[PDB]
Order: sequence, then structure tokens, then C-alpha cells
Amino acid sequence: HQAISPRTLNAWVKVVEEKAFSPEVIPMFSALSEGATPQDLNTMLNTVGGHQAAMQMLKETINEEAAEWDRLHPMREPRGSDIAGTTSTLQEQIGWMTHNPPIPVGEIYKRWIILGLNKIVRMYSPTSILDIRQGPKEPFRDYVDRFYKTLRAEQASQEVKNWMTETLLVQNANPDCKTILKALGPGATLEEMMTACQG
Amino acid sequence: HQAISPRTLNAWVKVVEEKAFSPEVIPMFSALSEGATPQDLNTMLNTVGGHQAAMQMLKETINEEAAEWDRLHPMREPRGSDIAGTTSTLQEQIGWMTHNPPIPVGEIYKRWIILGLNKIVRMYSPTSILDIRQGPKEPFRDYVDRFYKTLRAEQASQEVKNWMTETLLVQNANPDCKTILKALGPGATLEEMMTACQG
Amino acid sequence: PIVQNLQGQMVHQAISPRTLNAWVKVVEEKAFSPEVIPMFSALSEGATPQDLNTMLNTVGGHQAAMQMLKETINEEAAEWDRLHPMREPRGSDIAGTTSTLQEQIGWMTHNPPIPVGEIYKRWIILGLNKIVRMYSPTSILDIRQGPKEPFRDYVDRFYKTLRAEQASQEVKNWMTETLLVQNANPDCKTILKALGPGATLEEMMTACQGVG
Amino acid sequence: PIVQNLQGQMVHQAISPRTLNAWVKVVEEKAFSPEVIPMFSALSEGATPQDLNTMLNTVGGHQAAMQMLKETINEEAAEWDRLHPMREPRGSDIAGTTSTLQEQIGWMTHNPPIPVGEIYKRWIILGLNKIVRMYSPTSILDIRQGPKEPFRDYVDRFYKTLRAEQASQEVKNWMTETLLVQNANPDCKTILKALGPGATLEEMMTACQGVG
Amino acid sequence: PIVQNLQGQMVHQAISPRTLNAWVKVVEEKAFSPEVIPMFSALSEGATPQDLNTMLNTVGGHQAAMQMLKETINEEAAEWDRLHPMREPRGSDIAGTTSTLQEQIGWMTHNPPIPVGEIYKRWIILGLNKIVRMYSPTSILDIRQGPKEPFRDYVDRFYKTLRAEQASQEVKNWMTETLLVQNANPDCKTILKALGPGATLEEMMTACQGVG
Repeated sequence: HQAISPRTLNAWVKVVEEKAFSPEVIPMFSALSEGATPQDLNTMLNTVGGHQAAMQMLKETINEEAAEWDRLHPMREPRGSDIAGTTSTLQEQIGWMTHNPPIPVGEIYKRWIILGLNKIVRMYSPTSILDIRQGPKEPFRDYVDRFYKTLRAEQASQEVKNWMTETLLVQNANPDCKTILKALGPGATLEEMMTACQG
Repeated sequence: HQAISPRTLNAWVKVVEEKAFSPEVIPMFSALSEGATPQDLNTMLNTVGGHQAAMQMLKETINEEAAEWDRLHPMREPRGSDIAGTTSTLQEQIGWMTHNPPIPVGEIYKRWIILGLNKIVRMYSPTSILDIRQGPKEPFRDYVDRFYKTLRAEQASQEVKNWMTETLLVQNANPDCKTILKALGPGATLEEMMTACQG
Repeated sequence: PIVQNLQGQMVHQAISPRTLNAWVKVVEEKAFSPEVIPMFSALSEGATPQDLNTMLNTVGGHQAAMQMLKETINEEAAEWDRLHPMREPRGSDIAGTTSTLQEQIGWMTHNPPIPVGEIYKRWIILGLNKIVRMYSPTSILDIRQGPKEPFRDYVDRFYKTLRAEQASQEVKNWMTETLLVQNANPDCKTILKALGPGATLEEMMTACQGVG
Repeated sequence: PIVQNLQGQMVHQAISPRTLNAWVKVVEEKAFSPEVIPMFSALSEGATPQDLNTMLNTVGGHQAAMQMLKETINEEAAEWDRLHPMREPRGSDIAGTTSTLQEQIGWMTHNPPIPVGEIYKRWIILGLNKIVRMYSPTSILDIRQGPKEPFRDYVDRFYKTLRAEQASQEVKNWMTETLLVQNANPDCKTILKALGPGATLEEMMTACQGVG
Repeated sequence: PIVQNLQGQMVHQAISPRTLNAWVKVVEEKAFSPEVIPMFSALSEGATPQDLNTMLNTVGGHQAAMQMLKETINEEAAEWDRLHPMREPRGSDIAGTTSTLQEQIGWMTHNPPIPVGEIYKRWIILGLNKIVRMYSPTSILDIRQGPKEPFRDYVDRFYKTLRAEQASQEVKNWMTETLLVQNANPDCKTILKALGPGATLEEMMTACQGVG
């Protein structure tokens, strides 16, 4: 066991401040927090500047997951608060991690944090994808890039997302690209759509 | 034992000069000062640039905590001044930390510095949590961000902060959103609250 | 009332003068508000029919109220005689006009007890409920929250008028559920309807705190 | 209550009619202010569960308050039965609905005593605290000193609202320390902040005498 | 209190519920005016330390007042222990927190009597005097006769504020002699100074009848 290096905290702060809570911060958090105890995760989340409403969402989600863990699971065994790093201590956490088999309180807490971060990203989505419409001059590549960005941020289910990509993307296109998309018709990959909709 | 590298001091200087004394400075100080002697802590505190009023406040708080330690407590026994590093050597500080059992003079000094930094953070936070109020035209997201930043800088007990989160957020909202928040009622989560108050 | 002798023989204990004075103050000063029935029940605890008649003698100053109290007592006595044809206490004898004190003490001390005092008390309370219903300054449909009135004061007025109204229990439940919301001012009524149906009085009160 | 016989055998002493009338006056006139709980404690000193039920029968006029008083009593009885599985007094029997008088007298006279009356009194006081919390006209955050209001009157209003609020003890301490100063008018608030943190209520009152 | 048995053995007589209710009404309604100390003395006549503690339990609703009442009681108990080093009643045992009832009855019934109840009553009255001093709306120097105020009303306000002030006796004498005249309005003040020094309150009142 080694204490969290400063450079990881600097990287976490930098990515959070530069990317906001965009969908790409989840993998960055997951990679930075590799092998991190609940104390380290708490320090990482405390270093975040701004976005304190989002941090409140995250800790509310952690509370919900801790309550669910306590409901499902009625040395000392770890409870939801212990896994969250509130009532437990560093020695207990690292002991649980080093037990054979390991009791990875860090990984479970990281899963809870990832769920809360996904909720944060969905809430921080600037606009609903129903309002993402191609302008009368915007290129199809730019419009569709924005569309799939909003779709990734919205985190809709796969079955719904298939319908959205199939129909809504075509329906929201501007009249010229709209006509070319009808001419292409269904069953066409996005490769065909964008290579045919050029200019 | 190893003397602190210049990278740690450069990181401390960078975070202080960039973020000022925001609540996120506390975890950064805690992470940077891991396993640090009082001499290392004094060097880290000396490397700071401006905010000399804040540094004087930290000195005063450390003096108060040293007086309290001397009152509590009637190789050589470490006193408050010895903990502060004014009347102690690096060798004596390596002592009491390599001692069997150890009395971690470094951790106590870090705790006093953390108390002083909490006081400085509250001083640098301009407005009181009771005074944080939603503007008539302000978005609820911005208002909640300001509210939770101020609350994190508020420096009160945890139960008190829980009560503040429960009550003051609804109490201080503008009349346009306060009626919606009352209709939601107690028990509504923050995600529900800021989805409802999106308009 | 009735108390035990040193030898255990139950004997009369007349209602004290200041208890009667308290009853007189209730009758004269309260103007037959709903609270006179709780106060009549309190001041006449374990009272014999003779004690109840002594209490009614002070109500006797009010001619109309006394006359309909007497008429309701007579109706209830007739109903008791119809349904219930020392000796068995006759319905007229429950009122104490005919019976003597020792018969009443014997009936209340019987094994099992014959609570004649409680029965006459219930008849008197029925008559007082009628009188209270008459003297209500306004009907429940007329209670309305003002623009400035706090929801607590309006709720108190509404529930006092509901006590005076004395409708059926299901009707009262509907009234508290719907008419309470209907008569609130628009500022409170918005939150009242936002809470939706089924809200208890506690939620309704807490949500409307300081809205006025 | 319970009193000694001439031979030392403990016997019932029913709550007097005027004590019940005082309780009825408290319930009807005070509109469930915080002071009803001290007054309920005073008027029901050394009272058996039967006496407490007699007192609650007068509260019964208020439908909502009685219903949640009953629900809180039931919850506390269930908790007592869970934690505590003549005979041992069952939690439902502490309420007196099932038990008879002699069992209650025996339990309160036991060596060591089984204060069933005090337990039922505590449950009733919990329910009355809930009712008092509901009926508060304003929240503690809404109490504000006016430009003319003396600091004494404002402090009295603040502390009465604090009693109605019934937050945690640490929360109450923070409230009295900080929110009391925050809500004072600027003329007093200047002196309040000049005194600095840690000032007791005595210093705060003396320094702000006649400032308005 | 304490009463004689039929056989002459002194036994406890608990403070009645309505006396406690009267004390609660005094505490809640009067807002700690000077009159609470006479009323506390009246309602606690011949009271044991247990009875005094029962009375203080109702004051306990007011957090600050209870806390400084307790602190003054502790200070007086410490002073008693310092000056006074069954057994001899310890100063902490005068408060009744440690002692039991029979010890208190024995001490109050001793030959010569050990008035422990009166001593604890004096300590409580000292604490209540402190609380009364705090809650005074204005200082004695701020009491002033208005242009229309009769001299009788102004004198009553002045003397009530003097009771709340609780300065030294010589200081109080000087205040009544000089400050009472100084604060009167010019119409009355002319006659007040014309009477000259040494005028008793009777002459001062009679001469200023109807002057306003």
C-alpha cells in the first residue's frame, strides 16, 4: 500500500476542470482511481473544484447504493457506510483489501461512484436530443457528430437508441440532407449515409 | 526518512496560487504532506507566495493549538512549540516518530494546520450560508452550485450541515421555484429537484 | 359523585360549589361554542343524575336552550323506555326527576354496574350538541382563508366549524379532504392541489407553512 | 392517581373533575402551542393509564390530532413489545385499553416500581410533540426582529419557535448561537456581532437592552 | 409537602397536579416578569427538595433559563459545602439530586428543624432573580413619564423596573428618591421639585393626582 501520489490528484483535477462532466471523464476516473481505497476515492472527489451540486448528486447516489448494500447484506464485516469510507478507517479498508479472498471495498465504492457520475453526465447533458436539429447550412458530418454526442450523453437504453439512430437522426436532418437520406433509404450504414451526404 | 523533493513544493505552490484557499485545498495539503515532519510542513508553508494575511492567521491558530497542547500536557517529551518546529530539530522530529511507541508530532502539527486552513477557507468564503439566496432570475443549477460551495466552506458540524441541506436549500429558493420545491415536498432528491426546476 | 366510607359503604359526595361555578362560567362566557361539550364532560365526571340536574339548573337561565335540552332528554327517555320495558331504572327515572339518591347510588354501584349517570350524561351531551349546532355563527361552506390568514389559523377555524356542524362521519371525511382545499386562498391552494389527493393534514400543514 | 388507605392498601383516586376541565381548557384554548406539553405533564402527575385515557378522551374532539396521537401510541407500544417480549405488562396493556385498574396499581406499587404510567405519559408526550410541531405558524428561519421590536420579545418568539421546531440538540445549539444573531435587525445585529462568538444569552440580552 | 398521619408519623404529600399547572402557567405566560418570584414562593410553600425539583422540571423547557438556574444552584451548593463541611445534609444533597425523600422529611421534621426545603428554595429564588434581571425590557434609567401618563401608572412602571433591576438597597433608595423625580414629565416634575427633598411616596402621589 502506498499513499495517493500528488500527480494523480493534479491529473484528476485537470481533466475534471477542462472536460466538465462530459461522458469521457468516466474512463479517466476509472483509470486514475485504479487500486484506490475509499480514502483515496474520497480525496479525489474532494479535490474537485466547483460542480458542487453534481457532487451532492454523487454523494446522494452513494448513500442510495450504501442503503441497498445494507439491505442486501444485513474481522468486522463492512457495511455500506464502511465501504463508502465514512465510518471505516484506512487500516480496516486496506485489511479488507488484503484479506484472502479480498473484500474489494474500493471496487464496490468505485462502481457506486461510476453510477453517480453517469447520473451526473446525463443531468449535465446540455439539451435533449429531440432538439438537436441540423441547420439550413450545417454540414451533415457536424450535425451527426453533435447528434451522437448528445445520444452518448443521454444514456438511453439500447432498444430505444436503435430507434433513435434509425429514425430521429434522419427526421431531424435539414431538407437537402433529408432528401438525400430518403434517397439512400433504410438499411444503410452510417458510412454510406455520410459518404453520400457530402456537400 | 527522506527530505521532501522540490516537486512536492512546486505542486503545493501551484495549487495555492491557482485555487486560492478554496475547500479543495484541504485534501491537496493532506495528500502532499503525507508522512511529513514539522520541518517539511514549515518549508511547505513558507514556499507560499501571497496570502500573507492568511499565513499570519495560520500562525495564530497554530499558536493557539500549541497553548492548548501545553495546557493538556504538563527522549524529551514534545511540547507545543516543539510540535510547531520552532524549538525542535529535524533529528528530534525524526525522534518521536521512529520512537517505540511513536507519538506522531508531525500528525498533530498537520491537524493544527488543517484547522487553521479551515478557518482561512471560511474567511475567504465571502457570504454566509444563511445569506446565500437564489436571485429572481437565477437558474436553480447556479443557485445550488453557489449554495453547496458556501456550505462546504461553512465550517459547521456534520449534523448541522445535514439540517442545512434539508431546510435552507428549499427556504432560500426564489418564489418561482420555491412553490415547485414545496410541491415536491421533503423526501425529494436533488436530482428530482433540479429536473423539476429546469425552467 | 360517589365515594367510599371508612367502612366501605358508598355515600354521596355533592358536586363542590366551585365546580358548579366553573360550569356556570362555561355556560355564560363561551356562548355555546363546541368546547362546552368537552368541558361539560370534564366537569361532570362520575356524576349522579342528581348532580347532572344541579348542573342543568344553571343552564336553566337560557330559556330556549333549556327547553330543547329538556325536550331531547324527554325523547331519549321515551326511547329508553321503549327499548327497555331496587327495581329496573325507568327512563324517566334515569333523568332523576322521579328517582331518589340511594337508588342512583345502588345502580351505579351494582355488580355489574348500571351506569345510569353515564346514560343521562350522554342524553345531555346530545342536547348540548343540538344547541351547539344552532349557535354556529357560520356554516362550514362559509369558512374561507383570507389573503393574509396563515394556513394554521384557517385550519383551526375550519375544524372548529366542522365540530359545530356535526355531519355524518363520511361527510366529515369528505369535507376535510376536499372543502378544506377548495376554500383556501389561491397562494396556498396552488400548493394544496400540487400535493394531490390523499395528503394527510400533517403534510398539508407543513407544506403551507409561512406561504401567506 | 394512587393514594394510601387508612390500612395502607393502595387504592385508586380518580382525576378530579376540575383537573380534567383544566386539561380541556389547555387543549381547546391554547391551539397546541408548545406550552401544552408542560401543562399536560403538570395536570397528569402520578396518573394511571386509565387517567391518561380519560384525559385523551377530551383531546378526542380534534379528529386529526387524536388520530396521530393514537398512531404514535400504537407505534411506541409495538416498539415496547418488540424490546420487551400478575404478569409482565404488555405494550398494548401499558396503554390501558386491555388492562384493568388493579393491574396498573400493582405495577406502579411494585418493589421495584414498574412506572407504567410514566411510560404511557412519555408516549403521549411524544405524540403531542408531533402535533405541536405540525401546528407551528412559522419556521424558525422565518422569525425576524422588527425595526421596533425589543430584543427580549424577539428572543422570546425565537425560543418559542425553537421549542416548536424540535430539531436535534446540536442543531438547536447552532441555531441559538448563529441564527438568533443572523435574524436580528441591523441596529441590534451590530452589537450582536461586536460581542463576537461565544457570547451567552445573558450577555446578549444585557448588551441589547433598549437598543430598539 | 409534609403532613401528619393519623398516628402522627410525618409522611409525604405530593404537590397536587393543579398547583404544578399553576406554576407552569406562571412560567409560560408571564415571560419571567418580577412577579414570578412571589408566585414561585407562594406555589412552593412548605415544599420538599423533591417537590422543588418537580417544579423545576417544568421550567426545564426554557433551555437558557434552566441552564443558569442549574449553574446558580450548583454554585450555592458548593458554597454551602465550603461553609458546612441520618447524616448532615450535604449541599449537593440539599438540591435533592442525591438524597431520598425520607432523609428530607427527617431533616425538615428535626428538633430543631433543618429547613433544607427553605434553603433550596432560596437558591432557586436567587437563580430566578438572575433570570428576571436578564429579561427586563428596559433599564431603570429608561423609564420616563409621558406627557399624558398619570403619575400612578408611571410610578408602577418605575417600581416594577426597580424590582427587576435588583441593585443594592442604598442604591435603590437613592433611585426612588432622585431618579423617580428626574424622569417625570415637566408638568409633574414642577410639583415634584416644589415638594422638595424628603417627600415620601404618599405625599408625592397625592400631590400629583390628576396633574396630567
